[PDB]
Amino acid sequence: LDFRKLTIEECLKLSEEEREKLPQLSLETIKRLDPHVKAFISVRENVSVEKKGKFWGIPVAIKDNILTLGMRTTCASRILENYESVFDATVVKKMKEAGFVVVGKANLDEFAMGSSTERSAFFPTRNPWDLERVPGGSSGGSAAAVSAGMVVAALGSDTGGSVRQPASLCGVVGYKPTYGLVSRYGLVAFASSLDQIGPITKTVRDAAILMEIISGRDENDATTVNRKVDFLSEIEEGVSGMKFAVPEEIYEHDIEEGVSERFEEALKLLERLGAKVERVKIPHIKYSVATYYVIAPAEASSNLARFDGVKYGLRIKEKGLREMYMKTRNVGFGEEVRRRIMIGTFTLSAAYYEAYFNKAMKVRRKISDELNEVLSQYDAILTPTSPVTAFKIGEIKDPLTYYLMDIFTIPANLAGLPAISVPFGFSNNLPVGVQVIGRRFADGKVFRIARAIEKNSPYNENGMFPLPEVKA
Amino acid sequence: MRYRPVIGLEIHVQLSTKTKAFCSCPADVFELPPNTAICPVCTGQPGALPVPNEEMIRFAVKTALALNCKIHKYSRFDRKNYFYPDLPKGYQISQYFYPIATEGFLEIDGDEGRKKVRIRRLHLEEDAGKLVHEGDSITRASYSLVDMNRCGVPLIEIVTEPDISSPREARVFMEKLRSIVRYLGVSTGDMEKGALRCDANISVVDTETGRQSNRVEVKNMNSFRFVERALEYEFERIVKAMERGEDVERETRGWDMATKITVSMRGKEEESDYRYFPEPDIPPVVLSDEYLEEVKKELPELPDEKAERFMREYGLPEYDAKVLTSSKELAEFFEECVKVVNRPKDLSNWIMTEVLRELNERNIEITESKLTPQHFADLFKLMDEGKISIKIAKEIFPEVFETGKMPSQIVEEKGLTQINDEKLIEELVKKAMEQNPKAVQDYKSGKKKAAGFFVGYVMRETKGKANPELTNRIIQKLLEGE
Amino acid sequence: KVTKDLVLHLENLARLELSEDQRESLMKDFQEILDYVELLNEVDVEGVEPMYTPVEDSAKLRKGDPRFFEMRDLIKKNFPEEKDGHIKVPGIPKKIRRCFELVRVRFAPSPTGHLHVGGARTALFNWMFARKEGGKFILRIEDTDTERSSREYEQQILESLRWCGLDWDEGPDIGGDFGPYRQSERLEIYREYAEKLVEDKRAYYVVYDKEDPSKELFTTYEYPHEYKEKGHPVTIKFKVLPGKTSFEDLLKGYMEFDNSTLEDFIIMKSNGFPTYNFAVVVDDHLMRISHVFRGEDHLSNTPKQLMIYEAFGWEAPVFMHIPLILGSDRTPLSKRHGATSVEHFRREGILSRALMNYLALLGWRVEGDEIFTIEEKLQSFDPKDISNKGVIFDYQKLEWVNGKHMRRIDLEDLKREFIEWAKYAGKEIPSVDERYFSETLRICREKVNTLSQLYDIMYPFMNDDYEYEKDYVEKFLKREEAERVLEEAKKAFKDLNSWNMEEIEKTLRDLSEKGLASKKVVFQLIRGAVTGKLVTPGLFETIEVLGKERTLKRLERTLQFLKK
RNA sequence: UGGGAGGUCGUCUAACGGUAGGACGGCGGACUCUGGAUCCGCUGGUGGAGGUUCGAGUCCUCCCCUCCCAGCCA
Ligand SMILES: Nc1ncnc2c1ncn2[C@@H]1O[C@H](COS(=O)(=O)NC(=O)[C@@H](N)CCC(=O)O)[C@@H](O)[C@H]1O
Ligand SMILES: [Zn+2]
Repeated sequence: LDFRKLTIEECLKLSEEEREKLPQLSLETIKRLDPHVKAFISVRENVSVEKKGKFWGIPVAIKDNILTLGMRTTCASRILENYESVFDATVVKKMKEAGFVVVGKANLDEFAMGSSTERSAFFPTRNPWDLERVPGGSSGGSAAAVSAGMVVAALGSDTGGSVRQPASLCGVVGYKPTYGLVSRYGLVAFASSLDQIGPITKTVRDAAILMEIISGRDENDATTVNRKVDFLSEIEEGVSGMKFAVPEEIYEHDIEEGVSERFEEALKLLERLGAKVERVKIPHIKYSVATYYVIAPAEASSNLARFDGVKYGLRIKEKGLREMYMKTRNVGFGEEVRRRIMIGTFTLSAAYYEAYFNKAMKVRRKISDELNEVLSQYDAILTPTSPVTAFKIGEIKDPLTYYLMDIFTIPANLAGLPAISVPFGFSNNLPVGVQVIGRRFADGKVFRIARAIEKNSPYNENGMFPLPEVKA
Repeated sequence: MRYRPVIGLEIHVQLSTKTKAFCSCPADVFELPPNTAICPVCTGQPGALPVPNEEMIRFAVKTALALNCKIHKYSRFDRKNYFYPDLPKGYQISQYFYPIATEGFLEIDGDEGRKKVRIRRLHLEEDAGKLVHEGDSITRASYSLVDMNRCGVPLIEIVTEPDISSPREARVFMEKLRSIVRYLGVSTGDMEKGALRCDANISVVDTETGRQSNRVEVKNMNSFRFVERALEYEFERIVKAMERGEDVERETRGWDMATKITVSMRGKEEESDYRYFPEPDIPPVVLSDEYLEEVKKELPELPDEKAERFMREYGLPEYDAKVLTSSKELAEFFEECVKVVNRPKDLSNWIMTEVLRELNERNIEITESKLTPQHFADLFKLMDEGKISIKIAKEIFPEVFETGKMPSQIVEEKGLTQINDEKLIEELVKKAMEQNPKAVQDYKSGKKKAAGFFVGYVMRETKGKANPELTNRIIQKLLEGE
Repeated sequence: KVTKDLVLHLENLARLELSEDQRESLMKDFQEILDYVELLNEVDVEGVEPMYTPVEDSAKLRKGDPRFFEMRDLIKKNFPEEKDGHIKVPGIPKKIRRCFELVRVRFAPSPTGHLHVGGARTALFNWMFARKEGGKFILRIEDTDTERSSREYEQQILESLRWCGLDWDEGPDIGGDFGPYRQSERLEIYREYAEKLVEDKRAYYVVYDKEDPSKELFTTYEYPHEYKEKGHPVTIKFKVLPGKTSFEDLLKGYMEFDNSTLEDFIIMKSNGFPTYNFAVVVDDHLMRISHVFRGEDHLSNTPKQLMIYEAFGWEAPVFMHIPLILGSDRTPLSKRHGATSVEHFRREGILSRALMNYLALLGWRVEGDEIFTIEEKLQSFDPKDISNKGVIFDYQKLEWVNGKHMRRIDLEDLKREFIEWAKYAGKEIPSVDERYFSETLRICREKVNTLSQLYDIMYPFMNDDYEYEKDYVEKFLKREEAERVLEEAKKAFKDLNSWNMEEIEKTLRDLSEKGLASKKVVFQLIRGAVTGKLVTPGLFETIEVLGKERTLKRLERTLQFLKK
């Protein structure tokens, strides 16, 4: 077996002697592979693994907007690099408390804000197969050092589909538990209402296996209250008798040709297992992204209000305070972020509140309510995670573009809604997969419909879609 | 009398909790070196979330109740955005829309006439930390120092209608407020250590009104004797107004605690745009009906009805009760005592005089001093039995409130049993005049307690004892044949 | 729906600068961005409860305990800049005997004026207490206010006192092991010990405006080198800390104050001199003073002083705030009044030992004879006999005990005391026979209280040019029977063998009989002609130590003063 | 206003919870001479309202008067 590819579960068992090399030969393969793909901002020195825990040895990587005591968390933004963590985000606490050994802090968009990865102010991150393209999403570097095989699995925040996007667009499995199942404590939050740390992995058995470890209520986030949720058990069980649902403007824009094509397979390659792929028409969902781009960068213009050169991070040695704040928040944030924190403060200003904001906050209970009971005639909804192959290194300098390059991802956020992105393509020669929305706070079921596809699909040999061979 | 003032004040309150406000740090952080009560959360570190402290809520409801506030089943948390070095998160957790308790009223003894005063809102806030400039107060220099210790200590900000009339009704409004809270256990309320803060509003026009005159506002002014003499001053100059061609206008003033004056503005942290949105980091607070009728039975009886009880419900007069119900500890030791001797009538007096006395001629509260109801119970049943004159039962009472010794015990030692036996009181009282005739002669004419002398003779000559009643009966008769 | 001003009210609200470069850069795609959202206007503008969070709306709120963060240190080694723990940011098998402290009191007057009967009791108090406990009396001029003071007032404050008989074992006039004993003579020390507290976390410096020494400028705990040579003023203040301060007090029992009532207070003036309260303590400590017994006017001051002591870490003394003697207007005497000053009562006639009698009596437990030396009194002395009220000074009583006093001592004594009084007053007496005067004294004394009285009454026995009372005439000379009598009188005496005392009373015990006028009117012409004053010692002693010589004269030179 | 300390004849000073006296002043006298000497008699007081007590200046609660600290005065 080449380790460049190796499900957590293959790692499960391989001799007390044989398996203790998996950490080392993970940083070892990084020194080689990494410089090309450019996915890691930290990469550990050389610290080592012991025992304690079902899942030891298994080296992981985690998005650098996720506080990790021992190694500078930075959100990939000049204002916040140089900041030593002061507490393990609970997800990482729970990870280490299990056996997992975190290796480096993976790149991303500036503050998890964007939809490619190049917007990161540290450096762009190239898609494993095709250094000319881009991982997409917000947690790109995560879902690209996993594909490439420097690590068994990763974690990543998802605000506008920020784990799904880069998984489908980079080739692997990204999961987004429901807003309320994974501690946001330790996640440098960009939007408090929508965010959620999820796995990013090779097998859709790990996307499901990570959850049953990185979860549970936490007394450090008062928005995670408990729930009887199982991500395993019913996993391997083809949806052999379930009605589904499909969008409508899902066919009213212009999906890249090669996309909806190797998508329409998902329709029948499921009906081949025997299930109603019927359709229903939702209206107000039409807006979502317009609604998500009020709320989110609104929450940003206060969630980020805290990075002020006052007490940590970057600080411009200016003689006055009115100066210091601004000239620090300017030369620190910069780039994309800048403009988000702007439109947001504007969403909350004097003569616009009930106008723009509150409205949107209600439309999110429009879309919320509609999308919802749709999960109450039948089971999963679904859609292509991606609306595009995987764009090239350079990009039409136009925010609007990115801010649309979602739709398929956004509304899952506006309800927490679980949602996997499992591969099932190779189209235009850039392996984009599909997504499977879920009932609000009804998880396990989407971790059935996942494995379903992952095997009962052409292309995927051994049960797991292939991994990009990397120049080394 | 001629011009009418309308005052309304804003009040902040430090709640005397344990756990801070949205985390697990101690919030009683006065004599604490700078930044020793920091925690990832209250310090605004990245990726920190607020966890509503239970106790912070308990306290609010208590004060909401006492303030006769329609409470609020449902209650949201909000974010008051703004920048300042003394405020980490870049915002503050308050309650703009949905205060836990809306609308109430506090009644003032009123240095004027006995009045009611309407509460408006009654929400919760986080409270920032100490920002001190480079050695100075209302001013400036080169660098300021932030001390976050205080960041995230449970604040309650009560706002009150422009009811208040007298810069005294003001003083006593907050005199009441402290003297309430220093009680139910939810604050020290002591303005000095910045535990009770306040700003205020004022106005005036005719003699009978149609509205008001828009505020002025007096932020800054610790001390109660300084909120008076300062709303005092912000009146002596509001009258030289439409009494000199002038309207009652806008602007804001603080007060120099040195001179005795007030000023306009210079700092300039104005009435900006605070952008109030709901705090997504916290899900809404919904107070269990099934629980809350459990914290109306937690909060203690306020000394106004603790009287009303004792009053027409223990037999005690308005006076006797009113006194007993000050020292709440004492008020307890009354009942603690009645319980064991269901005669309140006498228990009162004794604790009001003899007892309340040694709790002074040596400083203490009943609380720890060797005096159980089992002493009265004993004292009593003993006077009851006529082995002891109410006199002797007062003579003995210190050595008991001292030695703990049981009343009936110290009597079995000095032998103080009320000798009203044989009328050898008849005897002693005779020899009383044989060797003291200037006196009998005196009663032969000056009636007013002239025998008071002989009363004293018999006592002196029998250790406390005798028998007031009987000893007197005798004398006032042996002064009839001389 | 597209502006340029939004830059203020917006990039000002998220405190975000935007260099002239990326300025109109934002707007571009902010406009488009704004526009796209307009695809919202197609909605429901009424009743629709918003959503800020999914979930099931409860809270489930912590009931836990207070806990100090497990690694506070990383939060703080992550600050950009720091001072004293704060975040710093841009301005806007042989043994030995055991020694017990030895007894020592101080009378620490300030030369602000003349010493009154006030400071006299509250000084005699300290004096006696020292002389009874076998200790020492220390005397210290406290002249820290350099207007309110003087070397005359200081000078006269020692005289009045040396008069009351209050020898100090240590003072400004003869030194002592604890010199010096003026305070202006020891700025050497205060600034020393004052900075000993700005070393500590306890005192600090304060700078003011060059051209208005009222308004305060800055503070830090470090000497304003620059500012003190740029010609500003600086005080040192004592950092009151929070807490409670208390003490016992032999007279005023247990006493307690708390310091949320005492605001930060000046202990070193702009002019290098201490403030009162700081000045003591240092001096009061250094001067090894076991007991302070002072004016009730100073109780409300023993806190401020007690803070100081316990910040130098020094054992304080027993205290004892004695009451004031008041004026007739229910209020304390002072430098002000100035009409109740020891000097006064001295020359006005009052004998020292009698002031000390009354001062040792005004508001003391009487116990026994009311008239006594301050030595006799000693052997029955408890500083606890003193009453708690502020008594009022009562000259009436004073003069009463004054009188009872001269009449009760040896004659020589009063003599000396009279004569030495003469000078200080400055009456100028023309002495005579060293044992005639020493007889008209004997007589004159028995009838007068002060000494300005033992002077006026003694008066016509020496000076022969004595007046006649603008009143003795009025009902004795302007009388119709006058000349008839003064006349018969003159011969009744002019014819007198034995001039002793026996057949001298007789002489007149019949000039009466023969009915010239009433026994009275006669006796009082004789008297009021030979002395000039209606009231005088017993006429049988006066006309007897005047001589047939003088009586005849004086009998005569009014028979002429009768003229017209 | 706070904190402190005081509150019995006009002025000081007494009265185990048992007839509120003494001293100084004052008023009246006396001293076969005045009185500013001495003696003698008188006058005159518990700040206010209640509570406890057979009885309160004395013990309890509140109220009222006065004085002190609140000073780059001491
Ligand atoms: N009316 C009065 N009646 C009776 N005594 C009075 C008095 N007024 C002042 N005194 C007391 O006499 C002493 C000296 O007064 S003084 O010259 O003002 N000096 C001072 O007060 C300070 N220099 C000393 C204070 C101290 O003892 O520590 C000080 O003890 C003072 O309290
Ligand atoms: Zn904390």
